[PDB]
Amino acid sequence: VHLTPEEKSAVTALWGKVNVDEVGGEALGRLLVVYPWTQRFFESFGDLSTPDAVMGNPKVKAHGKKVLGAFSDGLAHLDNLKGTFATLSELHCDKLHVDPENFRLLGNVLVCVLAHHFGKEFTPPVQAAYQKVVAGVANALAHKYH
Amino acid sequence: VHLTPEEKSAVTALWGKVNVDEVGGEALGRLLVVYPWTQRFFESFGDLSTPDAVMGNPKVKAHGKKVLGAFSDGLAHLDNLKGTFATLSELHCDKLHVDPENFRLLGNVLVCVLAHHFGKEFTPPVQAAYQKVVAGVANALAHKYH
Amino acid sequence: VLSPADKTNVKAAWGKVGAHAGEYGAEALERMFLSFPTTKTYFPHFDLSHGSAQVKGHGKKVADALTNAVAHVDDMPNALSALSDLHAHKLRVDPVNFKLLSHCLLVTLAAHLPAEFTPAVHASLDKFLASVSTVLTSKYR
Amino acid sequence: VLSPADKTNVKAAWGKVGAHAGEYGAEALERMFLSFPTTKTYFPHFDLSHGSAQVKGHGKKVADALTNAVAHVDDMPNALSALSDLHAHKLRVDPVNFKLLSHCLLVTLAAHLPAEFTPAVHASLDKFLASVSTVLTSKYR
Ligand code: HEM
Ligand code: HEM
Ligand code: HEM
Ligand code: HEM
Ligand SMILES: C[C@H](Oc1cc2cc(C(N)=O)ccc2nc1N)c1cc(F)ccc1-n1cccn1
Ligand SMILES: C[C@H](Oc1cc2cc(C(N)=O)ccc2nc1N)c1cc(F)ccc1-n1cccn1
Repeated sequence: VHLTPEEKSAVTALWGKVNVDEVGGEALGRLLVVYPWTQRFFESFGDLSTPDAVMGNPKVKAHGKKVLGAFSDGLAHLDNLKGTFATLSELHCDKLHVDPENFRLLGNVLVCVLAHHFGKEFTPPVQAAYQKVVAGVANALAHKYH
Repeated sequence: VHLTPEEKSAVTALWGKVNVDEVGGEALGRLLVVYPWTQRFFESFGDLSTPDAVMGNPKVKAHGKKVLGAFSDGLAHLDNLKGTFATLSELHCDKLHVDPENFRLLGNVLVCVLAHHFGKEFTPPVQAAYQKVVAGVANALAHKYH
Repeated sequence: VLSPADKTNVKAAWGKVGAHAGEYGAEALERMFLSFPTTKTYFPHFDLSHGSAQVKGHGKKVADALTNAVAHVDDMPNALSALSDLHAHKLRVDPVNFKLLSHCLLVTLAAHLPAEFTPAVHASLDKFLASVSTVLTSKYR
Repeated sequence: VLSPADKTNVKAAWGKVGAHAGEYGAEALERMFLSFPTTKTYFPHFDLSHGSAQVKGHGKKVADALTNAVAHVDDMPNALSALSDLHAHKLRVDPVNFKLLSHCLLVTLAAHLPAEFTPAVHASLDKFLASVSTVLTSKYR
């Protein structure tokens, strides 16, 4: 993923302000509510029967924090996403059988959450830079499918 | 793309019987009729206003033969698809701006055409082997978009 | 969104299946499980070996549901409401799997009804199966 | 397939846009052209620089078409027939571009109407924009 020095600076500055306890869980929760078939992968989380049940579920919040950590890892390795994520891609493809279209959906839900938290500060150029990042992350998670 | 010796043998035997003058043009023609937005990329071919106009168009038939040649090139390099399609990936991405989902659509239309020509001889195991081939070709064509 | 010509094409093409319904449905499932093995994860309780009576019975149910969808082509959300509750709410089938089965049904039709599988009919059947797929994957009750 | 709750959620959130229709529509287009530059290839005749009067005017047309779609949510093929003529028959817009603009509209709504953009409302808006997208990319005349 190539980001301009201006984009790198804007992405890093906004990322440093992200509420690490909330943003991941909100992105995961929204994925589960907006694309309901994704709930099939998280049966062990228990009650996901309503939007409020999903958003307030502690397993969604804890797992969402791990997912956010992985996007953070992506941002730190933009020149080597396939390498960094090799074992993560193996898990999602060989063990979990997650169709790769869902990785694109999660990346875009995360962008919606960032817009929701940052308001007008999530400017169109800041979004454009984040789109390159989430596309890179999605492609890296799908790379072990062949 | 990994194919078993049995799959390699079945793929090669059917491919050797393909009508090279018709199959590619029929796959391209069907792409244009079934997914009509794809016509936007072929405005230079003239009349594509009806299914009969598409299927009988000489530019569709000649271009379809070139597309079939490229799938054939893929079969000749199954261990190095990304390398084989590097320049074609750049052409479809940088110059033509073809969204990669369309590559998967063309691969599947080609599978429909092979079923149409071979009938019951295009068995479920023969199809399964061809699905691995066309998925490999589609992924290799999309690889320079990243 | 289906055109009036799409509806005529679908009624005529699917009408040629008739008593072959179960056979085409079973073959489409067989093609799907072999070509896209991840689809097998929705059927852990099935015997999926060749000539399985369970796949044969299921193929008939799928094909009969499509016949019912054709009989109510302008009222599919209402007509398919129970199947939608099954696939969307209960089974939580990923929409990709519907693209895979729809493709396998088209391959089956192309192999066994070549005279019917013209480009126009192929386009109309693809749109019909995509419309049925959206209804089965949507939560709208 | 939209649920009755989906329709009311869409009416309520989109209703809060009101006079800010053109501004949200223009921002969604701006976000789209910057984030997904290939979308610019459909607008070679446009001035696409920041604060472009042409993008602002176009943003108002897109937002007003969505307001109209909300007002005819149960009769979108008939209400949006001229827009399907344009996008499906004339411009031949690849359906991927509709996913991109729909996403940019959701981002715009999340950034500027946070109190409205709840998970339930987000799900309803996504389904509504996907339904509008299928109508505009289908040939059904
Ligand atoms: C594209 C962005 C994604 C990222 C960065 C991501 C990241 C992660 C990470 C870091 C883990 C923990 C790995 C471990 O400790 O063993 C994980 C687990 C998992 N992910 Fe993802 N994931 C993504 C998308 C998805 C999607 C779209 C789904 C399903 C629709 C999914 C389903 C799962 C499941 C089911 C697990 C195992 C959870 C458990 O322990 O029960 N992931 N993911
Ligand atoms: C996935 C399988 C595909 C293969 C193997 C393939 C192969 C080719 C080949 C070999 C060429 C000729 C290149 C040259 O002359 O240097 C070509 C050109 C082209 N392809 Fe593809 N293609 C594929 C999919 C697509 C799709 C899906 C579209 C559009 C929807 C597309 C649109 C074009 C166009 C517009 C050209 C240039 C034709 C011209 O000369 O005016 N291709 N393709
Ligand atoms: C054209 C698309 C489809 C149609 C018309 C369809 C139709 C049906 C019908 C009629 C049943 C029987 C319901 C009953 O017993 O009353 C059924 C069951 C089921 N379907 Fe589908 N289906 C479709 C696609 C799919 C796909 C793509 C999958 C997953 C890959 C799937 C998985 C299932 C499962 C797991 C069951 C339950 C089987 C059992 O336990 O007996 N279906 N489907
Ligand atoms: C929610 C989705 C969309 C809606 C509601 C929409 C609505 C409209 C409307 C109302 C017009 C003006 C028609 C007129 O002048 O009478 C228009 C024009 C147009 N739209 Fe869309 N549109 C959508 C998506 C798209 C997308 C995704 C693209 C391509 C990326 C696109 C490309 C165009 C173009 C090129 C024109 C002609 C602009 C001009 O020459 O003035 N539209 N659209
Ligand atoms: C009766 C039907 O009503 C709707 C169909 C819709 C489809 C979609 C869609 N996404 O395909 C989205 C919204 C719809 N709204 C309708 N009123 C209809 C009406 C029409 F004018 C033309 C064709 C059809 N049609 C019959 C089968 C398929 N399409
Ligand atoms: C009026 C509409 O009619 C159809 C909608 C269709 C959609 C698809 C689809 N692919 O989404 C396929 C076939 C359809 N056929 C209809 N008659 C409808 C009817 C219903 F019972 C529930 C919701 C809606 N609805 C309103 C907006 C969107 N959906």
